[PDB]
Amino acid sequence: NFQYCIECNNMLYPREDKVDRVLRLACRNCDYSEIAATSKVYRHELQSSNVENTTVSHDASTDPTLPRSDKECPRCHQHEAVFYQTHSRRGDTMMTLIYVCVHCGFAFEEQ
Amino acid sequence: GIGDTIADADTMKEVTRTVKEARRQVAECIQDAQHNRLKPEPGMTLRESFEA
Amino acid sequence: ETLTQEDCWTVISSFFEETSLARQQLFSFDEFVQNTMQEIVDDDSTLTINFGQIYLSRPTMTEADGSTTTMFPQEARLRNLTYSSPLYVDMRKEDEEPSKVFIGKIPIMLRSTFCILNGVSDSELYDLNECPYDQGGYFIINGSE
Amino acid sequence: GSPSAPIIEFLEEWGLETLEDYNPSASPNATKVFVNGVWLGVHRDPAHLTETLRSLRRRLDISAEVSIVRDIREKELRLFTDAGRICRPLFIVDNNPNSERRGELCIRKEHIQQLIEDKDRYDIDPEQRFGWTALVSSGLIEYLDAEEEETVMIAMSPEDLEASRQMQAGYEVKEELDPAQRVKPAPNPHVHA
Amino acid sequence: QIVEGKRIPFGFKYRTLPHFPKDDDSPESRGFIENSYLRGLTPQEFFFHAMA
Amino acid sequence: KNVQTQIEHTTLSTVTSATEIHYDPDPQDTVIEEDKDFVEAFFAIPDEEVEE
Amino acid sequence: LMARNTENSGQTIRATLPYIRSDIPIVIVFRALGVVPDRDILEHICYDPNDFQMLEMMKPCIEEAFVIQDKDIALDYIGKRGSTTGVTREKRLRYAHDILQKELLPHITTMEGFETRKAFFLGYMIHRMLLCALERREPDDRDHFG
Ligand SMILES: [Zn+2]
Ligand SMILES: [Zn+2]
Repeated sequence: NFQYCIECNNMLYPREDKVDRVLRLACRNCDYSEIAATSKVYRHELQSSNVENTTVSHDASTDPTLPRSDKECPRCHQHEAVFYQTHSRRGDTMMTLIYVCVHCGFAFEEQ
Repeated sequence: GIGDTIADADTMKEVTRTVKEARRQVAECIQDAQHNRLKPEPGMTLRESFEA
Repeated sequence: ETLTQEDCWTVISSFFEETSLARQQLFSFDEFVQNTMQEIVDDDSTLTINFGQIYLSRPTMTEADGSTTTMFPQEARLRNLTYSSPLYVDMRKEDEEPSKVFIGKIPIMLRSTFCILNGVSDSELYDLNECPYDQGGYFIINGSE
Repeated sequence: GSPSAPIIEFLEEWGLETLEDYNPSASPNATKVFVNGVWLGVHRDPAHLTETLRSLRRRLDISAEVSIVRDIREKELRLFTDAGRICRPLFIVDNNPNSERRGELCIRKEHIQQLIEDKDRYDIDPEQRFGWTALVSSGLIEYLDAEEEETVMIAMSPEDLEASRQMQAGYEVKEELDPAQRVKPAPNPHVHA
Repeated sequence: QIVEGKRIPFGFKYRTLPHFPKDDDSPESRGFIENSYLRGLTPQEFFFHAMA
Repeated sequence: KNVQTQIEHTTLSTVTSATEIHYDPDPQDTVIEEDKDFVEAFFAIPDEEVEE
Repeated sequence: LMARNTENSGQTIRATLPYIRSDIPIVIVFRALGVVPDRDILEHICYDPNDFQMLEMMKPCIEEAFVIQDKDIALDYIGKRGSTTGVTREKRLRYAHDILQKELLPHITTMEGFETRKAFFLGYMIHRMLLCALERREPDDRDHFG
């Protein structure tokens, strides 16, 4: 991945190794030059999410203003579990409504 | 007067019945569209075609 | 142990026993006064002349061929009189002691922490031609609310 | 409005709550802390930090005009105090749990009868017929800001609270006895306390 | 009752009002009375009506 | 439907995820990142003008 | 923020910093507090991982500081009050420092030795922005009141 680099932590510009024929990153500040990490370079993406695990409801159990389930806390163990959805501006991000136990925090999904 | 505004007692039981009997018609929507079984279309969207 | 509704009122009646209506108005001025203002004059009390604390003075009147008698509204008002009191800020020039000089006049808000009434009992509000229902909130500048 | 000084005294000092840097990699996150928008501090377990603040308003050790926020979706803990806020005196619940099983009501009939002992007043000193002017000094009613609402969950009528408490263990509803009235939303969607 | 072509809008937060959970896409809350100007209206309702 | 889908903008709306830039020296470079690759090799094997 | 002209360039973000004068790319101001070196600047905004998406948008942002490039020039590109004055450098530098202590985020602290505090806020500000263009939340509501 495109990072900085030791010495003078700074941006890293791309640079091919013609002769050799391999990846190689570098910076415009100093001279440092490290090998590549993958053929990939830049990606577009028109948008298809941006949450995956939205780490991590680690503050849902203490959210007096939230709903709760009843028993069935996959793994861990115990009853009572807070849930909730996402809904961001546009969609249609269906409603991957998730959950979290009060005595744990296992983001146990569900259909 | 008011009397002209107060529906029959018997026939008012049947009012409150067809109202609370349309809760069940939302229950089967608030929870059935959490299992992605709407669906939507047209005009969109999916959240809106639910509101609809 | 259960709690009934007729009780809630018996609670919120207490709120209006002390807090009363217009309480804050009326209070956002009861704090001016002393208050935060003596520090704002100190933010720019410089001049190649320094400004000190300011003596708090009750609303009075001074006039020609007359004398120094404090105001007693609303027996004022109709004299189209503005209802203010004088400011007195200790100025520094050096002779140890300050100077207690007058700096314009500031219009007071009826029924305040520093008003002519504040802690006056109903039976004594009448004597003054007032009305136990007035809740302050207003100024009587130039004779009109 | 209340002074913005003695407020940080109860924050930098407690606790621990460290200022300065503390950023590269670790801390965040590790949530942060604004006050009047003035983000001086990082602080870790917000847990202990909040409950203990809120109990400062219930004893009045601090001005009762102070709001508190716990945005568990954006992190942060905004703490306003500057004048211009709006309030709205509510009742509370305080659920630990600890006393009285789980809930519930934070006032007792006792309290009320005591209130009435002052309507018959005056007739004493200060002291001072604790008539509301103290009902906050005793952590009974909290004034809520407009932005404080977001993080709170108020009830409408005690009846609703009683019904929810009975459900927490399964208790008949009795909806075939009520007569022409404001048909409430029964029973109570989730919401445990 | 309505408003700009969408039952009582949310905000603040993800809720119609502070007497409700979150994601309460139910009528028992979002603008929607069950009684008439006879019983008639309930607090949690009275407001919804006034703002429509 | 012949026409329904015979008069629409279309263009690059099916991609929307998307465009990636990979640097590959020799005309026979890849990696992945998935499967493919095989298809590319088959296209080169048919050396019908590769050199050109 | 800007994000138009598919020809110019790659969606780049700026600032104003009242009460004068124009637009001033972001990196320019971090480099005017105590954080000139790159990487560290992004640490105040986002936190890898990362999440390059939210960061990427920086590319065009940094490029705007590809000339800064230290502390001298930074304060330099600030000569525009105004009503025709200066002459030129030294003076300009002085004005820049004054601004950083009264104009640049006037609350917090107006002392002298507290430029490391205003270094994060900007990162915090622009943290929010990124959350919206990437479509990660929703634009705050001016309805409040609240
Ligand atoms: Zn370098
Ligand atoms: Zn569990």
